[PDB]
Amino acid sequence: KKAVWHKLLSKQRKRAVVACFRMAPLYNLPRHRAVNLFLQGYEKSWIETEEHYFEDKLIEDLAKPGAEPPEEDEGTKRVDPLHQLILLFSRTALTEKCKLEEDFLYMAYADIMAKSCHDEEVKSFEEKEMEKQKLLYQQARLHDRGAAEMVLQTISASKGETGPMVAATLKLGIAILNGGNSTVQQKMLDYLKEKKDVGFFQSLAGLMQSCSVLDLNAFERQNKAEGLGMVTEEGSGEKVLQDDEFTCDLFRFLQLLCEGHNSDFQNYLRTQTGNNTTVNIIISTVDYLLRVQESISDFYWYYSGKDVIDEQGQRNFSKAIQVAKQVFNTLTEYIQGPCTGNQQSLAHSRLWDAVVGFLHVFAHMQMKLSQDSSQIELLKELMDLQKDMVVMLLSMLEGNVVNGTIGKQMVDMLVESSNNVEMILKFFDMFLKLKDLTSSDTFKEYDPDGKGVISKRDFHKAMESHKHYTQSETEFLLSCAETDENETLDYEEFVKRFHEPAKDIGFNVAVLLTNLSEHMPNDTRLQTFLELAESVLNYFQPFLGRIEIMGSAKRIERV
Amino acid sequence: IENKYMPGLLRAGYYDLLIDIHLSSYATARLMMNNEYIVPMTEETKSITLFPDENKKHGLPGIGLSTSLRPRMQFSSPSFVSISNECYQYSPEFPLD
Amino acid sequence: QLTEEQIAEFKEAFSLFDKDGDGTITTKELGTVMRSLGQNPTEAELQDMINEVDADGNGTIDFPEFLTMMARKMKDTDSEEEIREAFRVFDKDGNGYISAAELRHVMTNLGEKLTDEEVDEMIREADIDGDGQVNYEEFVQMM
Amino acid sequence: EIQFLRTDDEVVLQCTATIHKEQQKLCLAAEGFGNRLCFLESTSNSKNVPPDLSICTFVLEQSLSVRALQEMLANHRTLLYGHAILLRHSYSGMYLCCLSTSRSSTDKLAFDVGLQEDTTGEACWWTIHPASKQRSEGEKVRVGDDLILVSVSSERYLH
Amino acid sequence: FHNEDLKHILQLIEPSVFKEAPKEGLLQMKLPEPVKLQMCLLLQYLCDCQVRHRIEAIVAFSDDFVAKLQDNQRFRYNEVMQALNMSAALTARKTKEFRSPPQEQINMLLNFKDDKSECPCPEEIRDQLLDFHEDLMTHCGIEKKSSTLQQLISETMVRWAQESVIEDPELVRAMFVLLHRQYDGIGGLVRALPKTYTINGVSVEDTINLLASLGQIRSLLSVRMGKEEEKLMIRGLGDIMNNKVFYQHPNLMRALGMHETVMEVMVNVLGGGESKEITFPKMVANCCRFLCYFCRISRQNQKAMFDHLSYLLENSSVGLASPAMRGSTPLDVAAASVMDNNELALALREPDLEKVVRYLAGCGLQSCQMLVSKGYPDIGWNPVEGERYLDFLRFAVFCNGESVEENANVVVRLLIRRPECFGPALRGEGGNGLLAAMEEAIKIAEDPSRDGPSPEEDDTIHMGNAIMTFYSALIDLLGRCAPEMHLIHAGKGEAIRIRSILRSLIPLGDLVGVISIAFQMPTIAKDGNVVEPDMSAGFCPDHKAAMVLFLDRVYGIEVQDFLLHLLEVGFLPDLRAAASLDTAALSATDMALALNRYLCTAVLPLLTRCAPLFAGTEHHASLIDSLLHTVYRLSKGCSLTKAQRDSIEVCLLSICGQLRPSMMQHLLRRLVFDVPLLNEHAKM
Ligand SMILES: [Ca+2]
Ligand SMILES: [Ca+2]
Ligand SMILES: [Ca+2]
Ligand SMILES: [Ca+2]
Repeated sequence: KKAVWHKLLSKQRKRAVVACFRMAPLYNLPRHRAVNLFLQGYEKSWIETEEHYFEDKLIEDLAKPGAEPPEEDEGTKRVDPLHQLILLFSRTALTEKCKLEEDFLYMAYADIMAKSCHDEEVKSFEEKEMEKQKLLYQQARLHDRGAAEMVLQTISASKGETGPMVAATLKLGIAILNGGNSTVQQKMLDYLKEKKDVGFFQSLAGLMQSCSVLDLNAFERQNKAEGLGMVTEEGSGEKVLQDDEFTCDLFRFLQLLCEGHNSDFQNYLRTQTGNNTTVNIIISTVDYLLRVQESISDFYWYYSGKDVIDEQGQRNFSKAIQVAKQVFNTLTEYIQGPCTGNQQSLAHSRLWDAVVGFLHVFAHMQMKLSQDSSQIELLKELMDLQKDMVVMLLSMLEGNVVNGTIGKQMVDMLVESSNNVEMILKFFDMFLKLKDLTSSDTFKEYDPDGKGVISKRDFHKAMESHKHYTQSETEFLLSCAETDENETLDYEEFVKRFHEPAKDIGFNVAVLLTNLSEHMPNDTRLQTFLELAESVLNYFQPFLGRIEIMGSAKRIERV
Repeated sequence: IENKYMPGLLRAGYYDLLIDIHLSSYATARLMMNNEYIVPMTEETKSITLFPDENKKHGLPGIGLSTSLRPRMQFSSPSFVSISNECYQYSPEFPLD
Repeated sequence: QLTEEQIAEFKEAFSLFDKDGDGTITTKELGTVMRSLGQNPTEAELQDMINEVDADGNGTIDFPEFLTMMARKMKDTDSEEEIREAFRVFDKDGNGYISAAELRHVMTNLGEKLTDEEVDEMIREADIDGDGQVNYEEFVQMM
Repeated sequence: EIQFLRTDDEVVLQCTATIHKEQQKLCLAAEGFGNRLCFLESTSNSKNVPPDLSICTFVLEQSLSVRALQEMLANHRTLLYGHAILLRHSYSGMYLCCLSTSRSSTDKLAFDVGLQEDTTGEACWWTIHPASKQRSEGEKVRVGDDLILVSVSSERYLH
Repeated sequence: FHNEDLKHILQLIEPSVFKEAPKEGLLQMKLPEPVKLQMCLLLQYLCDCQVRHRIEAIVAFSDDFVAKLQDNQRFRYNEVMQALNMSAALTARKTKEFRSPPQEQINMLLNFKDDKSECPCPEEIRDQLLDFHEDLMTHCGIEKKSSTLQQLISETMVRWAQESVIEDPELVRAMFVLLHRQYDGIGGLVRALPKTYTINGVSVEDTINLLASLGQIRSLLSVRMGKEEEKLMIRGLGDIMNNKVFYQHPNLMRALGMHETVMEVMVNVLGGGESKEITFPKMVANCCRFLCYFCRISRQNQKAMFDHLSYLLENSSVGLASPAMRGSTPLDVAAASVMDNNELALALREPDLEKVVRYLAGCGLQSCQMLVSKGYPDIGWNPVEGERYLDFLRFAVFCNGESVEENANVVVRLLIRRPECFGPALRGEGGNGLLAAMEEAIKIAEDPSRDGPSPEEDDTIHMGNAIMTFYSALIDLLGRCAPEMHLIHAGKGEAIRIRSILRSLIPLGDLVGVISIAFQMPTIAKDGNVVEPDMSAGFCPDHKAAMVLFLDRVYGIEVQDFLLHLLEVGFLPDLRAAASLDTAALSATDMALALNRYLCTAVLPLLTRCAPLFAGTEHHASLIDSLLHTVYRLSKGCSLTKAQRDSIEVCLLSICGQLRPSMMQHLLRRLVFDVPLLNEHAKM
């Protein structure tokens, strides 16, 4: 009786005792401990977060010629302080050492110079032109003094070891190469050719090999820690995808090196004629892409069973998506401007494996994520990755000939990945007929009002009466529709979110398929696949336009 | 150190010898401790302020009240008639003033 | 300084966490209570908890150490306030007197599986006054 | 130009021996009826003794991934290194597996290898691993390669 | 230089900037490059002095600011606690602030910047911080002559650089570093604050002594290792250990970077002469002991020490074979850095385990070179080093009572990939078995020639005991690597697989036989003096404790027949021997203490958790009756500790509770004349 009553008062008392253990107010701590904690907290919260902008002024002052002709020169114009600093940094790199020693002076001044370069709603064309000219001036202020040679010498001396020095050098190179700076590209290419430097490409290949990817074991250990209750001491859970910024910077540097269809440097990357040893950067990029797609497929297979993707895995997927997107952009820039050598190198590479893996991942994640509403941003990132992959595939076929090897290899890849592309194409057709359905008069008679926010039951009856959609399509669209308890859904946002990504990616796929079909006329494996893709081609037929021109290869090309 | 007619090489050598035999040990000891700031919690520490007076004018570097812990300054008299070996610890004394 | 009855109240509370009865609350022994209340404590946290209270450093809280931290908490009158708070939330009827009718709801609330007819039979001795309905006065004597 | 091992293809597991300083080439064999154990048929001396491949031929049914196999157990394709495969004895229709009972062939740790009727379970599945350093996980397995099979159930190499 | 001398000499450097509140100072005199380098050094020192003043002012402000903040939090706590109840304090995100860790609390309090206003501190307290932070920016210059050292340096460096082309890379570097410091005033504080610590006035002398010892140790880096340098190392490390600041302030100890210095003095001595073996072994021993104690001081110390887990693994084989250096080796340092810390155990990676597995395989394949040099009989494998390599994995895979699955699964896979790590008994071909290997170890320990080198006393490794310890450590590691019971019950396929592999590796019969092997008992001699068999040679109770742990965690006792057979063969003899060693003379023997520890730590808890299996034991009456009487007699012991007595009480109260009434008549007959004594032993 009373003991049972005590048991009732025990659960009340159990919380009180554990609460009095747990509750540890700051005022109980001695003065010195609290003072030390305040010093640390003040540092992190205020001093580190305090920001000031001085790089542009500092670089301008260092670049001002300090009245040398007024000074007692009696000879050649003395180099400006910025020129001397860049020369010091270049000589330190050219000095032979076993390892690239970490230098805080370089790691700070490279950042200062990169910020001085970049210095970064609707605006006038005059405003954009002035921004372009000012960026050109700021980049000239450094590559006139020899920063282009320095950013190559440091990479060569790196010997393929990833580190903060290489991370700063890559950012400086990107800053001086932004906008496809032709003068800087020419300076780098001329320097490399005249020095016959093999260490640059050797270090590039080493850095590519050292670049990291997704880690199932690390992610599972982190998730077990979180489940047990451990707090992430590391800032962003960077054990998975160790360096996301470094890989993106490394591939952005190479893409900027080839911007503007710089055929000379594109060919020089594939083969270094003068150098004794040649390294195929174009193939190394494909190898890294093949590893990245394996990592992405690994997370797909991990999260397929899970009902919902948690926020940690969602951000890891995001980071992997930007890495893969940058790699596809770099490959596209390699092969664009009908670079026949690069096209053949990719055609004989392992790129098809990466493409067929991404096709499966894309076909399944489209179905999985569309049902949920919390993964809209992830779905958009995936759509953008799909679009970039299809753009690279289109550049793969640029300058094609009838019955070429590249076209046959694409046809073989498509036959291998037939099922996934079939799913992708049904998805696109399903979300492309939605615009016609919502623009039909039957939708207007179901919702005569101008607000248009129709009930879910009314939408289901409308889609049943439209009878263009089967029962499976109707239930899939119901699952992909997320409405409140009032059943009222915003068809505007629904159709736009599921239409414009479909509208542009499907157009890219239709263009790729038309190109393949026309350049490989008699291929039964291709005609069956076209029959499978009939609906999308019919939808995009009015929009697709084709012409014939006499291309740079002295042959008739179709655009 | 004083002589104005001494050869430059011998002058530099004697300057280096004076620094090494008497000063280098403690100079290195303080250089090794500069980048650490262990300041006790005392009234002198509380009295310290950023600016010497009301107007925000920087004071002369160095002068002021510094309460941060510093290595202690040890010297021993170099006498060769004493037979004690405790003099070997620490650097020989010199007329610092 | 602490009342001898409050010592006895801290006796029973101390033994509440000390199931094995050895007078020492280990980290795992404390951890079982926290998990029973729904909270998932890390092992490192549990050590930090006990270390702050363990003046001896043996890693297990003793009663004299438990009293010192009891004094550190200003639980001067919170004990009967919780008892009074328990009485009102127990009296879901709100009449100020808890009836055997509500006793069937509260047995499910805690999760106890004691049978209802016995609960009425115990409530005939729990009610020494006998009211057939427990007030605050009959609540405190039960506690 | 070079072909790859593919599902629904008949294959024979081939191993070499160095007994008394000569290379003897032996295939894995198993008789469906009667003895479920697996023995070795010598195909090196094909000139004097005809090999009996009718009980050495095996069929590659599935090449599911390791993760797909976890999920499947919890509930034409090209073979890739690091995938779980199912091998069916062509003559008997029973699958190669670790019997989990040992005849004590001088090794207590070793397990017998035989044929099993049921497809369910873990003993039937084997994981292909790259013996050569050139090959890597995820790479297509060529028609001619050296392979090291690993039993999923016991993590014991086909030895 | 103090006061007026500094004033005069700064006026000599620059009359204009440093005038007290025409003439050209040392700066504007067209100086040679070596002189310019030294002026750069002087200007660096002036900036360092400014940074020190700027840090001391911040610490001065922190005192009263933190005092006001603490008073405010006391008041806010009182106000919140008035309305709420003690039980509801677990709830109430209201009181979540007070339940947060102090670092989180103070980070939450210091959120005044911007206008998110989620911080609970009032505006009047906010004002002092918002004024100090702008005064600090003004003093940093981050808010017409130069009139300041910062602007003076910024002008002078640029003027020199544009005046002449400097041919000295050192001068160029110094000038540009100084310019970057002038333009990055925030970075000076960002570097200084993490190295800033505050101490009370009472501990000033102790802090000064600790700093002097640290200074000696640090300055001794520049000199090469030698006898006197080793003496000074050891003396300074002893002083640092004895000082109480080393305990009370681990954060200051990390900020000073002592562990890095101790490793560097260890790195140099270990790397110097790798081919010619480690010199100054007590040096490495002292360094490793200091590093282990540093790990044990605090958890953050342990995390900092964990970052050098790699190097310690290549240097793990420094002094493994040498006796009396237990706990003073780099492997011991690694074990201390990874010991009982789940965060670090999960962060531990596969290659680190692979390195240890490779070392253990090498030790199992190859003999011990210096042991066979000293003349110990040659055997194919190295138990002495194998045991330590196994102990490290035991600490790696098992943490705080239950096993780390991720680490255990990797360790088991590596061990089965390299089967030679198990030892000659368990290689698989011609393996006599664990039980036969342990009787062979008994025979070796009994024979003088095989046990000893047969060509100080602690240096004599008893080979039989080494073999027993190796096998016990291996069995302990595998049992700890066994999966937990909840995963097995849930049906985790990986856990089932691991528990099957371990079962295949170790048969149950061998474990039962090893448990059935009996000890040797101390005996009273003719004169009455007790002769006690040596601990270091022969069969120890810990060896059977490892087997019991393996049997409980892998095979499990779920059948009454198995439980009764095991009680018949292995447990009852040991219990009755302990009950016979209860004489006042034999109680203090090492045999008796070890046996009591073994029983009350391994056997009795197992029989307590297997209590329900004792329900239907009518046919086995004599066995259970003997168990009850023996346990009661053991409880009547004197040398037993409080925990041991409590464990015996729990086991007896469980077994008696499960037994039927007819079983305990004989125990009741013993109790009816012991309970009436009403002594201390009558409570149970
Ligand atoms: Ca206890
Ligand atoms: Ca205690
Ligand atoms: Ca009521
Ligand atoms: Ca009543």
